[PDB]
Amino acid sequence: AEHVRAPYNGKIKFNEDLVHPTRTRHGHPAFLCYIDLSVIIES
Amino acid sequence: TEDEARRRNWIERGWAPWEEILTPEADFARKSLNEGEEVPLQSPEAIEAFKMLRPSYRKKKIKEMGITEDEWYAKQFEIRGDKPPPLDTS
Amino acid sequence: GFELDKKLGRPHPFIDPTKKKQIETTLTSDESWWNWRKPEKEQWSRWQRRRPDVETVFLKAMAE
Amino acid sequence: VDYDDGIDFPYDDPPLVCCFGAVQKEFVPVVRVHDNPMHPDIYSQWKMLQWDPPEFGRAPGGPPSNVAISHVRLGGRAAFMGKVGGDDYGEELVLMMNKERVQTRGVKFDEGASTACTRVKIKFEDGKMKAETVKEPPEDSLLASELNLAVLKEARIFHFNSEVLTSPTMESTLFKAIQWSKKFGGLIFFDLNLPLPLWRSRNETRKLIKKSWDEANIIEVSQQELEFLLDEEYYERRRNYTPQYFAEDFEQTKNRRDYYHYTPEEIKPLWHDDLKLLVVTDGTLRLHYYTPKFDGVVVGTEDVLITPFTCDRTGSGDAVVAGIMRKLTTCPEMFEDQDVLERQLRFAVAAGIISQWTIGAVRGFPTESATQNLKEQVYVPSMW
Amino acid sequence: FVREDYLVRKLSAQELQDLVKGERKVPLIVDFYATWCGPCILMAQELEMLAVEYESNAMIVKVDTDDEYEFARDMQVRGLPTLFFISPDPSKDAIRTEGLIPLQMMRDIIDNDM
Repeated sequence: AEHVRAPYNGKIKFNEDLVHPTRTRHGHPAFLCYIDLSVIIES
Repeated sequence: TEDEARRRNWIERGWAPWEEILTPEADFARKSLNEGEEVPLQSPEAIEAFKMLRPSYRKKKIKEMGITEDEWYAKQFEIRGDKPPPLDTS
Repeated sequence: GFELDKKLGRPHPFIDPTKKKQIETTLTSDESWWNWRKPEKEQWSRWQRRRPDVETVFLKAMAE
Repeated sequence: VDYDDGIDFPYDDPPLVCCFGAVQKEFVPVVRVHDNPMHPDIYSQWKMLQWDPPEFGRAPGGPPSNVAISHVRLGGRAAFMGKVGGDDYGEELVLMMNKERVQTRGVKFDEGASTACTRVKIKFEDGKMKAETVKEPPEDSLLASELNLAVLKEARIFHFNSEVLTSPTMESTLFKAIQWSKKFGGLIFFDLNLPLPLWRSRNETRKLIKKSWDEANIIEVSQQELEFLLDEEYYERRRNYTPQYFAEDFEQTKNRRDYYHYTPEEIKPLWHDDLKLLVVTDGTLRLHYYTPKFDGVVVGTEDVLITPFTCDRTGSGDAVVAGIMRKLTTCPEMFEDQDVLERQLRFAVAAGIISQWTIGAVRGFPTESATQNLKEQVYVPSMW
Repeated sequence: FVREDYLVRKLSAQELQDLVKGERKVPLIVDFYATWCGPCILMAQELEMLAVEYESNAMIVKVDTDDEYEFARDMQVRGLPTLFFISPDPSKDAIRTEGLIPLQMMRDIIDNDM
């Protein structure tokens, strides 16, 4: 398992309608991604 | 069987299905763990519970329903299940 | 000022103050999940103080 | 009274404080009866009463010299006013105060007196052995003509204990010194530290301490001292109360230790017009403060179990009082700002905490750097 | 067969009264202490050493203030540790010392005042 870490301080910008809500093995709400999602950090 | 065991619990052990007023987190935990460990939630109740995790969404929903927040909180404490027949005190 | 101190290596901010923008407004803990909410009260950490070292003392002396 | 003394000077920083009374080694004055004694001979068990102390001895105070030494170690300037004999022990005490950089220019020597020695005669009144004082010790025999008016002029806080009230000579000298100090603009700090005789009865002690109580701008008492002075049985009953059927709130269900904060209406009998700050200390755990404008409590802590073999609570109250004076002399806004007052009282809490980690009062007094480090370690950064 | 580890004896108020009333040949040193008092441990060790030094030329006793609180208050005890040096001559007056005084100070008092 590889962890993507934020490379800058900023504001996360992505559309939540392209991802499917799930529940992590740690009990947290999360979004499952099956596409080539693009996430914007406004640093 | 699971019809006489419930009756025996009620009679001999005081069981009753009292309403559990849950927070959005506990409600989401109950509704979402019924599907799987890490799966795309499909049951509409689980999707709604996921949406209710943010109180802003709940405020927008209740604004759409045109009711204030106070009695929506009071709406939580409603007795679920069937109601007993009314009393005819003769 | 800038664009010359950066060229020559003279002391200058890493980010130009003029070419700098704020980070707008983020979630207010009312449109956020429970696991991403800032705790109401500050939490004791045992890492709340910055570790002393030689570099900090020498940098403060050189700034003086 | 009539004129001034010496030569006026701008005076160096930090502002000087004066500690008035007897200079003694150790000698905790507050003594009561405890119901959990250890072995009468095996003193290696007596450390168990240092981590499970009697409530009156949770943060014991001592002689004013302890407060002076602690105040100097915390970065302040202090002077001691009192008398010692001209023998070896008096010179040893003065040397101890000098090595701690406490000003001993206010110390008066008596060549004909034995330091810390009292002449008594033993009598057998009504079938019980008793004693009466023949010649008071030199620490109780400071005269108003032996005062040091330069010290009383420079000092910004005048500190004394109720042990001087057990001696008439020291009582008269104390009141003359208070007059001189108030003339020059100093503040009067009454640190009660009731000795063994003054726990006999409430009304007698109230009458004995009323004048000095009314002559004080700052007063520090322990929880036990305050409750003895107001009503011991009422608060004892209040602590023992338990609801019969259900608690009135969720927090009452936890059976936590009682940290009752006295209302200013309850403090009203002991309040007067010149009182700027009253501090009630439940050891280092709680610091209840009362001002004419506001009141509150500073939550503290303690851990003597972190070092079970070196912990000793002697001198902790002296460290708390010294920290209070250290922050008062350099932060005048404490008397008027509540947030600043609590932030500065956390410093005294830390100073009292460190002082419990060492055997010996003088030996274990913390420095300003260590106290500030512990304060920043214990509290979250927003409470600094 | 096994020697006792402590030579300083603990006495009651009544026993101390009887000791003071009776004929005394050597100086009597009375110690007031409490087990909850931190300084009393060092005083206890110092008085054990003093008792070792003065084998039969002095009498060292101790009174617990948690058992004789009223007796201690009557004897003009204002704190702990407190020592009373009682001379064998009834005409002379006893000496009360307050604080953790040095062992040499105790020796001087016993030699030149009792």
